[PDB]
Amino acid sequence: GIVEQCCTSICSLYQLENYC
Amino acid sequence: MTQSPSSLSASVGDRVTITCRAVSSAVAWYQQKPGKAPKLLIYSTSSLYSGVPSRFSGSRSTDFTLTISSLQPEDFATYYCQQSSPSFLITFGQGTKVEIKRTVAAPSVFIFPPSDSQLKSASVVCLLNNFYPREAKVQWKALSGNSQESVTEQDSKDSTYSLSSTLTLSKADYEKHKVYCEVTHQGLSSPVTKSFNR
Amino acid sequence: NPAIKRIGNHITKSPEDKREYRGLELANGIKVLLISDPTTDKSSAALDVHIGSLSDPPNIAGLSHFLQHMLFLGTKKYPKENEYSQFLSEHAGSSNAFTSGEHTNYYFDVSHEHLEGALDRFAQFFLFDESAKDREVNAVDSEHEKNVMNDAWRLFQLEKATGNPKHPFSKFGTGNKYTLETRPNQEGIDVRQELLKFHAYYSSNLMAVVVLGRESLDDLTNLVVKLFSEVENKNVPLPEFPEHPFQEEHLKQLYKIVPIKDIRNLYVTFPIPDLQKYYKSNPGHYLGHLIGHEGPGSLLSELKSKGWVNTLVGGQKEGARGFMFFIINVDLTEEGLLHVEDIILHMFQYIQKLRAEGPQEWVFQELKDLNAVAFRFKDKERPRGYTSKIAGILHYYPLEEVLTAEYLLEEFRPDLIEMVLDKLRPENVRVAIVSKSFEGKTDRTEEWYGTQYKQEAIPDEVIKKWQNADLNGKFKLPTKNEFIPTNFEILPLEKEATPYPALIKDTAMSKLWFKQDDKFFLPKANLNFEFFSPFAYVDPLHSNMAYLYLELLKDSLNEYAYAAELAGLSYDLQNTIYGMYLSVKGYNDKQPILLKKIIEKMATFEIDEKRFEIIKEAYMRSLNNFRAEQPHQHAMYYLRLLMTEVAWTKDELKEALDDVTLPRLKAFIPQLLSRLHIEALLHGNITKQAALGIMQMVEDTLIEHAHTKPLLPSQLVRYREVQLPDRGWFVYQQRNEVHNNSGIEIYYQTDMQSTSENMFLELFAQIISEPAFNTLRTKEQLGYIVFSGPRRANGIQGLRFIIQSEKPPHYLESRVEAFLITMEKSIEDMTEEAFQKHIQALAIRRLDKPKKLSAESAKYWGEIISQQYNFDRDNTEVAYLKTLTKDIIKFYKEMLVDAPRRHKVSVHVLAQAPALPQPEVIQNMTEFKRGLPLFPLVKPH
Amino acid sequence: EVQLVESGGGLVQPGGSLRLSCAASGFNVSSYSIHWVRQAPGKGLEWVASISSYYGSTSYADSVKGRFTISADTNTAYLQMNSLRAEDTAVYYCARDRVMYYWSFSKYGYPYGMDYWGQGTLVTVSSASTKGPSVFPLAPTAALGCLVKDYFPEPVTVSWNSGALTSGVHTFPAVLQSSGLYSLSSVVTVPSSTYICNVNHKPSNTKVDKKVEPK
Ligand SMILES: [Zn+2]
Repeated sequence: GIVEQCCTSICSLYQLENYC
Repeated sequence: MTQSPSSLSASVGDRVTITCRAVSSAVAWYQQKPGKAPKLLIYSTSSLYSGVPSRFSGSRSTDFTLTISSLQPEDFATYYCQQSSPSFLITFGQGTKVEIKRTVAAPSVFIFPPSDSQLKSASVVCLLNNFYPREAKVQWKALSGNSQESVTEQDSKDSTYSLSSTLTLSKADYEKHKVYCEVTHQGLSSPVTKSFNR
Repeated sequence: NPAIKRIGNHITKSPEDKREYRGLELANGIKVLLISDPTTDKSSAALDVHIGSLSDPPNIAGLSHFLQHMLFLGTKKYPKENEYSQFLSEHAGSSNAFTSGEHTNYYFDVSHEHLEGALDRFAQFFLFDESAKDREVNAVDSEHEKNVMNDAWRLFQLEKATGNPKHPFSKFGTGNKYTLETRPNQEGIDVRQELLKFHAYYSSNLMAVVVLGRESLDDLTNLVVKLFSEVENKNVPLPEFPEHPFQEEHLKQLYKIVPIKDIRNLYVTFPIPDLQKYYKSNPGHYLGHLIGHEGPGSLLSELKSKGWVNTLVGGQKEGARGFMFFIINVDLTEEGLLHVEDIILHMFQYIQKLRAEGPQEWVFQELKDLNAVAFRFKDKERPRGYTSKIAGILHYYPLEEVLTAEYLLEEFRPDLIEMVLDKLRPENVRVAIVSKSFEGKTDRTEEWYGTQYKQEAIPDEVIKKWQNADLNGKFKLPTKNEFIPTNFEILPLEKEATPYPALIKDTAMSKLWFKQDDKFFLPKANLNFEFFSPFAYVDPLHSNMAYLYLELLKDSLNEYAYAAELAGLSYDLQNTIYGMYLSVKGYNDKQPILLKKIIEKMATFEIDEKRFEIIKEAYMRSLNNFRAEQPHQHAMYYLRLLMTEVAWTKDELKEALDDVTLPRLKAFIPQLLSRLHIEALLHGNITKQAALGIMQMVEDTLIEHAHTKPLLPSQLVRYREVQLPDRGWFVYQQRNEVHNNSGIEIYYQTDMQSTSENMFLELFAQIISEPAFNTLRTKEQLGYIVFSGPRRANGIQGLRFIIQSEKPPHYLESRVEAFLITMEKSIEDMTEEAFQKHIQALAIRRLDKPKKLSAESAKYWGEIISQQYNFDRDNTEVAYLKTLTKDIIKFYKEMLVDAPRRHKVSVHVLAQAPALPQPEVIQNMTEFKRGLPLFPLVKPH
Repeated sequence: EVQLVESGGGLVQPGGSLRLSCAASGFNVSSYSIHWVRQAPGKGLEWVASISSYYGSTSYADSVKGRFTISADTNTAYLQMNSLRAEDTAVYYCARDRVMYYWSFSKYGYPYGMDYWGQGTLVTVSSASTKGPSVFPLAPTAALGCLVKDYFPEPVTVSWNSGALTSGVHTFPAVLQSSGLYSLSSVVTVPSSTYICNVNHKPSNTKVDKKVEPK
């Protein structure tokens, strides 16, 4: 309904050790 | 577009309402002191400007109304309603002058002969210090068609008028007479007559 | 203080926020915000730069991204590469950073008693080894390679490349091995010198730091002053771009894009000036609120009623300091793909309706009050993300309004809204259609991502039809939201309140857990419900019919529930292998009403055949699109299928989906609701009698309209996990047909889930976490995605490594084993003080209290689904954790090369090391499960 | 602190030209709109012109289309008057909008306030001769004052004892004489227990002080 916080691909956290 | 009324008179602490009638469905309100620059009172028809006393209220009924419930003696000014319009247009009204109504006062009558350096090139000046209302009659003596009159605006604290009368005469015609101010006012049982001689 | 230029007066915060704030600006230009919280267990800090990747040199694309990658590998005062992450890992902390076109934000958290110890090095980051560069180039290249086959990335960089090529907006922000290493080596460029000369833009006048900790505002003040006053100021002007990247020759254009997944999407873009400076009104949030609306009379209601669109998004998208965009993106059915012109025509009819009606001060006021309530009762955020967000937004707003700028609207100005509506016109539009039907009809290829697309000029005839758009009677302004909460009364805490959830009802119909909120005291509530029914996962047919039933239910209730979802009262409804799952979260004021409506639609569901066909085709497209997922995700999925006793593959679901028919589903819904169990967890600002009233309401509605009957206890069948044999190694092998990268997941299984084994596995995983990251990614540079940690499922646990790399999985596996021996030697040579340091780090990790209500209710629900009901788990398991000694060696010799009880299973997804035995390749999962035993189930509490 | 200053008003022969300057301070004219509003002698307010520097928009009144030209330099405003008649004699003020980035091209009018104003510059259009003031004292619970009889044009500023007397000062409005000049007097009431009046004429540059003594 409205563009939300970082809905594009720009958010590039250096490492992904916080997901799952 | 139009404003109502042209002028208004009320007492201190009295409720005053000004009806400005005008596109745009809103209005602005400004208060211009005599001589000084206008001051913003109300930008949006609902809210008021920051630092403006709460006694000012903007309303809309088509026709918009400025409301002053408690009227202070320092609110003597001319109120103007501003209307914005497409094509970047701004319009004002003819304004509304608010006259403060206090108790009847007594004019402190004074008289002033012309200065010595003025006869070197004369003007006698009668003066009324504080009085109400403005309706007064000043005459000079045998009368009178070259008399000038000037009134000040209502004071912010006393709300009392002051009257200045100027009688300009050449030196030759000034030396032709010796006895020289008949004032008639509301708070005067008998008309005071201040005079001077040579 | 002489090192402080100015100090803010007071930080405008919420009355419910107990944290203290103090903003100030140093003499060097750094915008500092300090947050004191004497009750937090972990402190955090973040530093934000305002340069980003749009300021990259034209010959080196991705230089700021590579610099962000590079600042973590050591500084002058601390030259070791992984001493930072090793310090944070040894002190129960973490770190990360991102880089947007106008930002480069670094952030980290750590234990509250070492904030200065970490913050010193974090400050050394802003005060370049050749080998570290040559190694990290491969990490950036594996990052971009990970982002190649991603549709959002492809359309993002394609949108960047379809604009003015001379504009920095067209630059490639990620970078790769070619632009960083190959091309500069071919052109004689010294990348290291480029890093040193770029680190002319890292000036203190463009930096914003935020520090949150237990220390007082004065101690934080002296600390930030001491550690940041020495940052040299170079007075770098903030980059602006007044010229819009989309010029006339780029407007009124149609782009036909071929995706990777079988998706059908439509993208409408309007170039608009930068509205950031208009944050006090947010006309993009206003117009986004009206256009993207989903209630009655909205655009999406018409697009759904016509069977063309299912979901719609519309609003303002950030561009830069000089340009922004306003986008409307929708999903397309098979009929909507052919009627794109009519969909856009309806869009311009809604826009023309908004231009005819004009701005709405009552809509603006409704948004203002709603945002004021949602901001006042906002949940307590996590320190890392909070400090990162505030640090990111400090450059846009003053110190006093940094906390309330993006949330609170104060002034209503319709001139701006009318101006943007004047900018939303067919002469300033850009249209992009994404569908597989364009396969083989494209003539252009994108340079960085290889995206196939076609560019055409929109016919002036179509533009004229858009310009003559009349008023549609199906488009009306939304009505007054009847879900706006007005009762914020916090119910007093009952005298029988329990710190942990209590079982206040246990009948054959349902089992109700309840707890009154005693920590947050906010007018909110979380209501979780699980419906057990054997017909939900009996076969792929019934599972597909269940997912279709829930999806049809949510799709039917979306228009009605959009107002409640906009009023801070959201809900999630998903299917699970044990039955349905329904969760209603948000303000408890009007929660039971909407919940009653949802149950009413559960027991009075009328299936639309058009919605059924469209949604069914969409689910088919989803099961088809699983083949384009990432290799590590495929590895986790395959390992899930292998370890679970009963699991249907997406190929079985896809094959059984064609046999689903409307009479079968209409006969299946009452068959599902005929026999049910219910397990609920009500945790929020409600009382015991209120919880019992809601539960009894649900039961009475289900019985009344659905004739629901309780389940037999013998039918409460939980699933077991496959038990691997001693010294047994099994390898399952598949291929990824989309990504050119390989994935691998190694899983070692343990005995069961008890306190001792849990603390063994968690302690070992705590010791090998940072060494795993540094060895497998920092030094050897296997890939960008390297993860290692514990895995728990069905009451059984183990250790898992998940790696996505270009190299083959057998080589990755051998390096994993060699790393295991290396960690054996490291633990054997490790000191007792470092061992106890890992003990303390894990204790702080596990004793971390939840910050918001949904996290606590999520922990309770996690203890409910496992049916262990161990609410005091943290205290008991940490109390046992502080009593462990360097047991871990015997555990490694018993469970983890020649261990007598080694249980190893590997998942290989195709694109000195010790000798490994011959693995048993898995041909068929069913035979694999039949040949091996199953583990027992965890006993209830 | 935000404030505006007008400068450029004076006496011009009918058919001449003039350039009024509205120097702004405390803000950026690039991010605000400037309005020009004059007031006729004894009449109400009347809007003259408007300009939005951001959008480059200008707005004139129906009374003056090809005679006035508004402009702005980035940090001063300029109002050009290329041909002034005998009816354009008025007191010119310049003000600003309270809100930022007001949109000129609109279908609905949104009347926002003009928060900050300036003292304004008076322009008079006549073929009369500019003259210096002529001060004459007046000799008297007491009351005494000074008189300015021959001066042109408006206005004059009268302050008692270098602006130290702020009580009982009554300065009367100017009145036109039959000769073609202005005249006004200023009185003050003081107790029976030295007093000098200061008169300043700026169009003609003249500053005259004069003491008042009884008898
Ligand atoms: Zn990165």
